[PDB]
Amino acid sequence: TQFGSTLQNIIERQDAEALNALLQNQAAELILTNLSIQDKTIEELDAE
Amino acid sequence: ISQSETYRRRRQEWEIQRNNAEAELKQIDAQLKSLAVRREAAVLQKTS
Repeated sequence: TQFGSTLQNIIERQDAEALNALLQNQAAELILTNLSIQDKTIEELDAE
Repeated sequence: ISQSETYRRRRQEWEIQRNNAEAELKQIDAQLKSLAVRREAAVLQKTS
């Protein structure tokens, strides 16, 4: 039963880590999109 | 001579006014361009 609860904690952590990895990966995707937006924002000011 | 000059002066006013309209036609066009850029940025926002 102790190996059991130990394994259970390992699994829950294994998944929690996968989640943080997923979230940081996603954050990068949004930053890149936002950079394209800022570039267009500058072009707009140049057009002004 | 006075009447001939009268016509020249009248024309000069028209010249200034067509030039005013002409300038507006270039500024407005530039405004359409900065608007087009803005629209593209707005599209990128849809993308994000």
